[PDB]
Amino acid sequence: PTTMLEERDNLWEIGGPYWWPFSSFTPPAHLDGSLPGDRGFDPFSLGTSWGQPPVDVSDPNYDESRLRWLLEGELYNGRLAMLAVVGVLTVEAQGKGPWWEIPGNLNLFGTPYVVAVVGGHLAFALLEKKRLENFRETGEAGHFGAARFDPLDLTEANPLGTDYNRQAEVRNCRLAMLTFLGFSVQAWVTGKGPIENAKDHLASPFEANIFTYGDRGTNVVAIFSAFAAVMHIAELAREKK
Amino acid sequence: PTTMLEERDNLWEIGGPYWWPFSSFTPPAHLDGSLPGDRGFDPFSLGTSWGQPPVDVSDPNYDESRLRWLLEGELYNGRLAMLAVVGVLTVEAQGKGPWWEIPGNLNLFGTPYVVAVVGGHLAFALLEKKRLENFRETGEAGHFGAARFDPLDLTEANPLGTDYNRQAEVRNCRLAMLTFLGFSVQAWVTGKGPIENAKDHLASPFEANIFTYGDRGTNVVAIFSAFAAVMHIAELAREKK
Ligand code: CLA
Ligand code: CLA
Ligand code: CLA
Ligand code: CLA
Ligand code: CLA
Ligand code: CLA
Ligand code: CLA
Ligand SMILES: CC1=C[C@@H](O)CC(C)(C)[C@H]1/C=C/C(C)=C/C=C/C(C)=C/C=C/C=C(C)/C=C/C=C(/C=C/C1=C(C)C[C@H](O)CC1(C)C)CO
Repeated sequence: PTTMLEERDNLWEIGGPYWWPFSSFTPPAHLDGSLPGDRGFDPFSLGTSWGQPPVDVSDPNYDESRLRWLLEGELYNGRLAMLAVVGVLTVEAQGKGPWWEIPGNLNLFGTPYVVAVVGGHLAFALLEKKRLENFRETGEAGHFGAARFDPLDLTEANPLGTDYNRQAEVRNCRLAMLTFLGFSVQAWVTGKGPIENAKDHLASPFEANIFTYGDRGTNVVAIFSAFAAVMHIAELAREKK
Repeated sequence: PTTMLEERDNLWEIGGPYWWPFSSFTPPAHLDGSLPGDRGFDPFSLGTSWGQPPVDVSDPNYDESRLRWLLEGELYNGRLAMLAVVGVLTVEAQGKGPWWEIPGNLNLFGTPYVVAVVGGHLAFALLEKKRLENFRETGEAGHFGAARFDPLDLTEANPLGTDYNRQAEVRNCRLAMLTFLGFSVQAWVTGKGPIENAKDHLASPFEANIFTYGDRGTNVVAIFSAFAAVMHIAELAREKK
């Protein structure tokens, strides 16, 4: 595949070339630097379980095919979030009201709904069939009728390195996913929009924060703090095998 | 590097050439006199953990590179505090009000804020890239476009010794850091300014002290006394391996 790296390197980010930037840390055995965006992040070992790739079973190098399937899933989920962020910023910040009420103001019912759903699913099923059918011969799955989709050959055309685009794409998509999670959770606690929250925070950043919106802003903090205290205990327990 | 010493010596200060000036004290194994400002101060052994230097991994002398990275961090943090102390004394003691309200009286909002932030970050990212890129070939990181930055060669031009400037710089920076911590905590308990506290203490030094400002002056003393009683018990426990 061309979705895998060519140099097997770890980039030096905020603290080190690994999350958890202390000296008592050994990266997980199945993460060795072969895929873009590697940092050894796996507190719950979901890379050795959690999925079944569409490959012939009992073929050697099957445990690696599962990480490639999960990477395909990660890229696919990020490529939609990067489009959704642009599509919500270019609408909510141009003329329109809350972005979470636009679909409910189309008045789609009866026959048009049915024909739209059926046609969209026909197209997506035809594309998905080809994706599944591509992954199985070559360990890669391009979305638009081709296994690789490089209409303009730019996968190695960046003047700062060979495998630079591959590392940039998996990181922009990774940032956009939790960007959109932020939009979805912000719209439910504050009631305002994205820009209307940034400006409120920049105006006076000591009452226009999360801790001043009532019970929801406390419930989210509680959930976040409880989930963040479990994946660190899990990592500490993992380091003792 | 030229940030390390040439003579491997310990200077004799307030009590001895070590903190904890008693006879039952052996310096930590990783602190041996090779860096400026050495005193064997390490109750919590943060010099063998806590960080990952940007060097090629598995290269010999990796445990020493981490102390050099932490020394780089110490010098970097001190060089900003020494500028901030001068910048707050030359403003608060010249004409202006509380120094912790100046940024809030610039009225920076909208486009100017965004362009200023983006430009500053562009410049700092360009400089930081060069710093990270310098540390990795030579174990040193100068901030201003050069690995060493000696426009006027004065690193060995002091008429009291060879490595005198190196020991003076790490100590002035070390004093300025807790100087500024004092300014920040003083402004929150007293409400006055820096000079307005020194003059109040010199006027009548038995009611213009920390113990007479209410509950905050007691909370700070309590926190200080609780943190000071933990790093001595830790040192005593360390001395018994
Ligand atoms: C409350 C829980 C919690 C906390 C406190 C942290 C804290 C941290 N995480 Mg995170 N993390 C958490 C939950 C949490 N994590 C969860 C739930 C997940 C699952 C998704 C992760 C997954 C995760 C990963 C995968 C990584 C981290 C990393 C980090 C570090 C960088 C954070 C960062 O970029 O800040 C944002 C900060 C900035 C963009 C710049 C900071 C500058 C600000 C604006 C002010 C100046 C800086 C500051 C003053 C300097 C120190 C001063 C201070 C000591 C007084 C940091 C120690 C990274 C790390 O440690 O890499 C080595 C990392 O790779 N975390
Ligand atoms: C759905 C998106 C998705 C998927 C499929 C993956 C998949 C992968 N990531 Mg992860 N990752 C993602 C999003 C995703 N990532 C995001 C958004 C971040 C930013 C925090 C990261 C950051 C990250 C790092 C730093 C690293 C990986 C790595 C990996 C690989 C490790 C194996 C693994 O855990 O796979 C299984 C993963 C799943 C099956 C997804 C499980 C989703 C859970 C169950 C839902 C949790 C939802 C909850 C609301 C989260 C709240 C977070 C918020 C509070 C902060 C794998 C290819 C490692 C690697 O080597 O990559 C090449 C690696 O070093 N990822
Ligand atoms: C997947 C994300 C997503 C989703 C679900 C929607 C959904 C919607 N958008 Mg769209 N939109 C998106 C992304 C998205 N948008 C993007 C990326 C942009 C920036 C160009 C916009 C800009 C935009 C505007 C300006 C408006 C909408 C509006 C709408 C609504 C009516 C449909 C319409 O007029 O579309 C029009 C959308 C477009 C002309 C751009 C579509 C871009 C597609 C989805 C990106 C993917 C293209 C694909 C990969 C190309 C394949 C090429 C290959 C075969 C070679 C609808 C709820 C209208 C609205 O808000 O009504 C109230 C409206 O005025 N959108
Ligand atoms: C993706 C990045 C992102 C950004 C830039 C912001 C920005 C903001 N959020 Mg947060 N937010 C995010 C994700 C993000 N959010 C996520 C993932 C969640 C779900 C847990 C929320 C849920 C949330 C709520 C419920 C509220 C905010 C609010 C705010 C504002 C005040 C800060 C605060 O209270 O943070 C709180 C942050 C958290 C609870 C969790 C940390 C969020 C991520 C993981 C930190 C990422 C750090 C990273 C270095 C930032 C990059 C910035 C980017 C420009 C490069 C501010 C505009 C408040 C607001 O609107 O005030 C007006 C508010 O009420 N956010
Ligand atoms: C409440 C807790 C506490 C106390 C009582 C002390 C006490 C001491 N520390 Mg400190 N220390 C503490 C917490 C504390 N430390 C903490 C939290 C840290 C972490 C940052 C350290 C880290 C630390 C280090 C790294 C070092 C010390 C050192 C010292 C000694 C010198 C202090 C000094 O310069 O005073 C200031 C005094 C003067 C500048 C001059 C004194 C003159 C005054 C004005 C009056 C006259 C002197 C006096 C009357 C003479 C004795 C008389 C008396 C017996 C009646 C002293 C025994 C040093 C040491 O022992 O070196 C051998 C040393 O190197 N400490
Ligand atoms: C951020 C600044 C900073 C940093 C990075 C370092 C780094 C270092 N110092 Mg330390 N040092 C500092 C400030 C700093 N120092 C200050 C301000 C003082 C004066 C009290 C000293 C005094 C001192 C001595 C006397 C010695 C060192 C030495 C060392 C080395 C020991 C290894 C170590 O612990 O590193 C790791 C350190 C860190 C990761 C910083 C941790 C910061 C903690 C977690 C925060 C505590 C904040 C809290 C509010 C403090 C309140 C104090 C107040 C109540 C008095 C290392 C290079 C030894 C050496 O050989 O130097 C060459 C040595 O002998 N330092
Ligand atoms: C890092 C510390 C720091 C910070 C954050 C600030 C911040 C500020 N200062 Mg400045 N200031 C500083 C240090 C600092 N100062 C120093 C060191 C001095 C002594 C010369 C002053 C003296 C000073 C005065 C007299 C005034 C301010 C004022 C201000 C405010 C408006 C900006 C301005 O007019 O700057 C003007 C600042 C300068 C002309 C001096 C800047 C010195 C820089 C920061 C030192 C570093 C230089 C750099 C290393 C050189 C690189 C060379 C290399 C390429 C070869 C602003 C909040 C104004 C104010 O209070 O308005 C209400 C104001 O009147 N400052
Ligand atoms: C927890 C854990 C354990 C470890 O072992 C490893 C690990 C990495 C798994 C780790 C963490 C995993 C994490 C944090 C994963 C997070 C995944 C996340 C947050 C994924 C988010 C995906 C979001 C997506 C697709 C969003 C799609 C949004 C769309 C929106 C569509 C819109 C709608 C509805 C109408 C609007 O008018 C217009 C528009 C906004 C476009 C649709 O266009």
